[PDB]
Amino acid sequence: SFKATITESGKQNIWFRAIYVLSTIQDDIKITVTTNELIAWSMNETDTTLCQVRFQKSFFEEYEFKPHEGVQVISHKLYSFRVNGRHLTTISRKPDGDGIKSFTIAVNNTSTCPESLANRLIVVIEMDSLIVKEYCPQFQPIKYDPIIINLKYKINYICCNSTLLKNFLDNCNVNVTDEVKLEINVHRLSITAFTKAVYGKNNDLLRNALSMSNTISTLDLEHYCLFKSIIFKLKDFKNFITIGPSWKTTQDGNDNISLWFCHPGDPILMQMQKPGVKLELVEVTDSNI
Amino acid sequence: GEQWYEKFKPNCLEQVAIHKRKLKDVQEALDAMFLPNAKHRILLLSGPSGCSKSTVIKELSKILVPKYRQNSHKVTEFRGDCIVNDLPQMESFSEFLKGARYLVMSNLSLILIEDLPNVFHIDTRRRFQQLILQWLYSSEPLLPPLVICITECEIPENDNNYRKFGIDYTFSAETIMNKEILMHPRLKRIKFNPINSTLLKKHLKFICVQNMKMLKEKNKWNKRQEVIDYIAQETGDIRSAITTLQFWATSSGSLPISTRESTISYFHAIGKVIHGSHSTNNDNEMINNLFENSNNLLSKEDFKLGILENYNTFNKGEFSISDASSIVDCLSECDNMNGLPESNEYGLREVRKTFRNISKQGHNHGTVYFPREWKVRKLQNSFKVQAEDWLNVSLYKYNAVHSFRNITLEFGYYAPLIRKCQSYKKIDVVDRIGGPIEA
Amino acid sequence: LSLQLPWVEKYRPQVLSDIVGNKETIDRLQQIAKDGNMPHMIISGMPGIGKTTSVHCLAHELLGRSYADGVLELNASDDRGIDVVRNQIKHFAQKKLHLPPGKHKIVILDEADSMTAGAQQALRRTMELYSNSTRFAFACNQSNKIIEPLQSRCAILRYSKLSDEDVLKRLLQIIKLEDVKYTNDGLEAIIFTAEGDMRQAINNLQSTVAGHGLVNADNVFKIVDSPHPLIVKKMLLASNLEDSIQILRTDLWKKGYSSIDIVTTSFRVTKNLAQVKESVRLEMIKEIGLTHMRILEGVGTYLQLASMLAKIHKLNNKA
Amino acid sequence: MKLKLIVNGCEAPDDYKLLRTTINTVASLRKTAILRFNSERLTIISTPKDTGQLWCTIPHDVFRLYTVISARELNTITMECNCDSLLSVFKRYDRVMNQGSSSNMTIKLQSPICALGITFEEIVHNKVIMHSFKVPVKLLFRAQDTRIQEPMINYIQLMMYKLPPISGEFGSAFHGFIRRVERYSNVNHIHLMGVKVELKIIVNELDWHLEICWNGPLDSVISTHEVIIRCKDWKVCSKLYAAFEEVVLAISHDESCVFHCSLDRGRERGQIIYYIARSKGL
Amino acid sequence: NKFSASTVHLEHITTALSCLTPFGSKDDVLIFIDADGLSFVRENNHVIKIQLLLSRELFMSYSYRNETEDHMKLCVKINHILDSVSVMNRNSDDIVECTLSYDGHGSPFVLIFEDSFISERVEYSTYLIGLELDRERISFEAIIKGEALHSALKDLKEIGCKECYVYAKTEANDENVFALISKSQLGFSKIKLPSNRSILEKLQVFDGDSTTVIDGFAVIGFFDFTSFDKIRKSTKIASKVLFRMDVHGVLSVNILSQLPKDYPGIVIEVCMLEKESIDEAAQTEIELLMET
DNA sequence: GCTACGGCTATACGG
DNA sequence: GATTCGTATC
Ligand SMILES: Nc1ncnc2c1ncn2[C@@H]1O[C@H](COP(=O)(O)OP(=O)(O)OP(O)(O)=S)[C@@H](O)[C@H]1O
Ligand SMILES: Nc1ncnc2c1ncn2[C@@H]1O[C@H](COP(=O)(O)OP(=O)(O)OP(O)(O)=S)[C@@H](O)[C@H]1O
Ligand SMILES: [Mg+2]
Ligand SMILES: [Mg+2]
Repeated sequence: SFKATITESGKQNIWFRAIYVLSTIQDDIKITVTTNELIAWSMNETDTTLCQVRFQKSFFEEYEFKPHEGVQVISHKLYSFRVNGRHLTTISRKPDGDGIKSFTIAVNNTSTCPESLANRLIVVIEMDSLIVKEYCPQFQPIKYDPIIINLKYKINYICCNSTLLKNFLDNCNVNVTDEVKLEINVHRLSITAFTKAVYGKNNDLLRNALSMSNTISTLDLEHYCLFKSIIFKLKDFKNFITIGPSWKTTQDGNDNISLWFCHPGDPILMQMQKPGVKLELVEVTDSNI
Repeated sequence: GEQWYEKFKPNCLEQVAIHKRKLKDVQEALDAMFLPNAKHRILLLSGPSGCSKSTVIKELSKILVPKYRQNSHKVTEFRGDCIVNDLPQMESFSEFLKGARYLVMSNLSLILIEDLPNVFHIDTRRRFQQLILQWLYSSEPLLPPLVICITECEIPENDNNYRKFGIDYTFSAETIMNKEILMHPRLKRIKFNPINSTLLKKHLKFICVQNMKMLKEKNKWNKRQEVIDYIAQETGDIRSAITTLQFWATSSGSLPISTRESTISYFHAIGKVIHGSHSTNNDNEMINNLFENSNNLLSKEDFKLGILENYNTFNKGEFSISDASSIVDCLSECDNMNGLPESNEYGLREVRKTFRNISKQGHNHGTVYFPREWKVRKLQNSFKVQAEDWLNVSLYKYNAVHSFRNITLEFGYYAPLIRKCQSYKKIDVVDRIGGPIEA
Repeated sequence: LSLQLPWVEKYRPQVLSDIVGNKETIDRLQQIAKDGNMPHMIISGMPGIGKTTSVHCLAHELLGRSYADGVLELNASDDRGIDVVRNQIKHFAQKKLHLPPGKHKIVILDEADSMTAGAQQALRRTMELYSNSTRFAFACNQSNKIIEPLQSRCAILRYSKLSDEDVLKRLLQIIKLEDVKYTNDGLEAIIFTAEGDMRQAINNLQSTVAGHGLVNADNVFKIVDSPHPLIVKKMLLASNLEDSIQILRTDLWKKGYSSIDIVTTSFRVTKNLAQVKESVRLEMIKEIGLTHMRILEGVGTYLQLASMLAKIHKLNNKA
Repeated sequence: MKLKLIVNGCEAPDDYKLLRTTINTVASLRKTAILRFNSERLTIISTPKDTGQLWCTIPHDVFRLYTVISARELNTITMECNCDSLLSVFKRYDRVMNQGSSSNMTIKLQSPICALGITFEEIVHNKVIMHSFKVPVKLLFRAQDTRIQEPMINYIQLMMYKLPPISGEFGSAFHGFIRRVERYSNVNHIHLMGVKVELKIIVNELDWHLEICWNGPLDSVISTHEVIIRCKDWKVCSKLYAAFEEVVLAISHDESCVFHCSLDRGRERGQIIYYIARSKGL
Repeated sequence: NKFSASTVHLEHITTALSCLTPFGSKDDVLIFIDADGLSFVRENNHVIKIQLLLSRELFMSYSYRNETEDHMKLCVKINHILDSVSVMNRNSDDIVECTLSYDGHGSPFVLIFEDSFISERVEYSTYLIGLELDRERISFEAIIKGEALHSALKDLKEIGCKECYVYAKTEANDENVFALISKSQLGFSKIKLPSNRSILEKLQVFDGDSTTVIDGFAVIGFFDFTSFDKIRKSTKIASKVLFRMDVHGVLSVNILSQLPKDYPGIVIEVCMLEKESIDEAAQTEIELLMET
């Protein structure tokens, strides 16, 4: 029914990193097979964050999709299924000393397949040494929910470089720090990763207050339109940032991330783009005015 | 094709098996907790299994969350089995709480912690304690309402060791939450009771008439009433009652009706040992079933202390001194058997026989109480601290080694008297150590 | 060469029709198998009366060909920690296996009485999450070891001790299948020694056939011994001290029974002794406890047991 | 209560390396550390109060600016800080010059529980990226500072061994000799041997024996000396030996072991002393 | 001394002894000493056995003065032996010179290390003191390169692999297939080796007599992966791994890792038992997934 | 081509 | 299991 194959080193790297991050968001990864793109998205248990990765048809060198033969009509056909994040991220990993020359993912939900492949995702990996390894993880068909925040947000706009943001975010520790304060001044943009303190009964300290900050001027900011303080989580931002530079493309010169937020209540849009990969992150912001 | 307790779940507040007073004082607490400035931060629900603790919160959130939510419906239930790649197991609840803290304005959602994290591992239990302690003591201007439902069940014996803890014996709110959490101004606790016979009978009748054709086909419609009354009499669990009724209805033979057996409480066991149990006039059978079903509670020094404390409440202390002497002598004899099961059996049997021989109609018994031995231990600890202070000051200002035995005998009373006159007529410790001895 | 399956496993029932004992419960299991809507169930009873085999036969007749990938049998021999329960049970419950309209996946948890409490809470969560696709069957010796919230969602079925007639019927079926010589007195002795345990009856019968051939009372009582609870009960109920002392000596001390075993058996018998007064019962319990303490502390001689019997008789005949 | 200091790693390499080594040692030893800011020197203390104590002395000339003012005697500001936050700050600042820079690290005591405003700059390639940090600390009381004192060492049987400098020919061989006992997984006690010059590492157990000996030249600055200590302290000694050219080992007979490290800044010399108690008796 | 040997290539000894690390971390190790060399035989739960062959030519001072017995057997611990041979002999100018010694019964196993600057003497007390396939009933024989088998084993380890399967089927058209089917949390996992002569240099399937080369029938091996992962570190340094299995459910692995010019490498022999496989329908799914 | 350091993993510890 | 106070129902 659906067949997609990756035959590039960088594309495999970005695919594996996206799968790993979607696993770090929720234990189960939701993948929807469209006729133009392959969307892999994951929503938090508390429904406070949402990240979707759209692998277009240009990303794979074949995208044979046969929805006529989970199946949804919106006309365009949509097939969605639920797969384990940990099981999927241990398949797409790059072995040490062995190069993945081909990574093909498929699901043949037809009468041709037997029960050993029914409700079983088919992923085939061919190494450079001609060793063929293929797996059959279990999947569960579900219904896709197209939440509209990208069309709703297209409020200030921020387009900053992802390199220094990646350095600052990767230097943070999610164990001692769990909060992001992105304040933008009319001159400078400052992002500080802090943690609030909790006081005990007799003014004790239940939790400390570590504040690791960073401030950057306006010239490094590629584009800014105030048309401001927003507060949200840290780990999801770290993973969504580290997704991008996995596909090393020096010829491509984007290396930026676009931001959108309106008020402390409404969520913040977090977007980066690749040749055949569109990446989006949604996070519920802190409503404290 | 579906389970009856799942296909006949309540759709509104009127179909929930709950007392009117319980519904009222849960509704009031939940409504007060949705206010912009709520005195109570979290809501703690405790009770036995199948007492409509979880469902009533759902039906209340169906009508409270859509009302207080801002403009720009259900609960946000914690799920413990979720294994995230970059998430240590003890950090899962912390991440859940941090994510759920962003549910105040325009994202309002009640938080229902029905299944707690793994509290039988001590590290994550302490993490849970200090995580819910930070929520109560948080400096956040406003937080989403938090509801914690804890099922009070007795943990059966698993491993053999005398380092058994409170969580190892029974699974209750007292064993999970410490004293700081339970006795907190911003914590409201609403204990639950088993469903009474009336609501159970009404709901079983409703379920039966909802499937009238299937009971009339199996000619069980005429016998449904006695089954409903007997099931409502045996157990107070709505889920167990509905499951048993479904099992009886789907059956085609004379299989006897059986339900789950609820454990006997501590004061319930004390009353059973002292005053006996109705519908069972054989003391041997009652004691054997009590030891077979509640061996965890019976095989404890707390139970013998409870018997010693509460055996005088049989007739407000109006019985012969020979019976009391026999009871206390038997308890003292049992105390020398090093915790053998024969000791507990003999003690309970002797107490029951003694109270059965003197039992008469028209007796007006008293109220039983928990043993005061923990208060005595706390007083002894305070005395130990004060005696350590006395020995430290006596070994710092001068050289004098006195034994704690002499501190308790003579120096606990004579030395404060010496320091009193010495000071008023003119050292640090002037009051009697451990307070005065009264009566 | 040595290739011969023991009669316990060689004659293990493969269908619900071959299970004797609780006729009503087996009929209910057959009705469940023919209907398909198996609910969550808990099976408890004495060992060796047909709990594990009943669940396995029910699963076999409920799934058939799909039994290979439709059941998940976990027992005490396998790891059943909270991590194992989490991973394996969640993955098996989430699996979308196509089944007949009335068919469901079965999670057989044998020896559920020996599972950790955190695993029980994880099982509660899994039942509340995935009750519409898979069902849990519990096999245990006592239902008290399974926590109350787990029992709330389960239909408890209690297995009674096997009667003499059902044991005799199954035994006679095994004789007719194996074609060995037997005597009615020998079969009665086998049933009497089994004490309602079907596996014990099969083991004793197989040992008698393999050691002596013809199954009479003489051979059976020469290979297997009478149950020591009955001997202890006879010893405790003796009228005069001399007869009780003689029975104790010639039936437990010359036979090679440990004194601690005798004391524990006496405690159990006194706990389950009828036709005695409550005061007498508690006095004998106290005496047995004192003797137990003396045995545990090191003094485990025959003199202590003789003194225990003497004190029991003194309290029986008063003073 | 006005504490402020500025550190420039590129301007003065040796004392910055001394500070980094002290921070690494106090982080590896145990969580939290005691920073005693005397008006003329800074002492970093790791007091577990059997487990060892590290007493490092850092002169005021190490830092570019050392304004220390408090109402206590000799402007003694004593503070307890988590080493992990300070270690992370120091790693960031070390990578700042590693990527190429010469910016100074400004530290101020900005408010008993306070925090240090450790802020520095970094330039990627001509961009300005301000790195701001706030490490929560507690202010130790004056009497509580008096409860912490350096343990004096008796010289009745204590004997000094001048370990060879690591920059010399024998330095690498002696470092290998010191770490020769670290490659055993099941070792918890090292029983030293000095008879009057040899250093012998003896690990005697129920069914195995070890006889590491140093056959190279050694000096004793100016009789058997045996003390058995835990392996974890020996790892700290090996780490300290690699970072210090002037290393002095003192062994007391069945009493204690002293690992003295000195940095000749001449100027007041920076010194690190690691007092180690015997794990058990001979 | 009844036996003495000196060596300077401590890295080879370190890797050879580290091949036993996948086995019991801290248990006993049994050592034969004879004229040909010394060997390290290790067994775990009577289901798997490893064996080293350190030849005499590997050492340069092998003496073996013993004459009462043809071989000397001693049983000692393995962890401290590994730590002893873990010198890594750095500083190429001054090479560490080991000296193994044993003076018969009642003497410790001495390991003297000399650096001309550091002298270390390690003594180990000895303690008080099978799985072989018959060379007539071999079901299949395979010769796989070490790198491919190590990669397959590592991938199996990284996916859990509670149970593993071995597939060996020959065809009349000179086509050979070798795959590793695994039971894990994922379900059915297979890793089929290429049919080229670079990796699958030889694969012969017999009729249980080691002589008749029969085609079209597949040899199945059900092995517990706890025993299978014991060979993973052995295949890391292997240049060519030789696979053999008889009908009696015994798997033998011949590690051929081809420094002295005369010694013929280190010979590592791993023998492993096969699971009973009570479920007869599992092999049916194995062959059904193999046919597709 | 070699070394340092970061990430992955096996093992001991703790409660 | 007991007591004490408050309701709903017959
Ligand atoms: N009329 C009813 N009133 C209450 N519960 C009902 C009713 N009819 C069906 N039920 C079901 O009975 C079950 C009762 O579960 P709850 O008591 O709400 O859960 P609980 O209080 O957390 O018990 P535990 O401790 O989780 S076993 C639910 O599954 C309900 O859907
Ligand atoms: N009702 C029965 N009819 C025929 N054979 C029986 C019956 N009950 C038990 N057996 C035999 O008992 C053996 C296995 O019994 P099981 O059912 O496994 O024991 P159990 O009842 O599960 O008790 P436990 O708690 O598991 S030890 C087989 O040899 C069966 O043939
Ligand atoms: Mg519930
Ligand atoms: Mg069984």
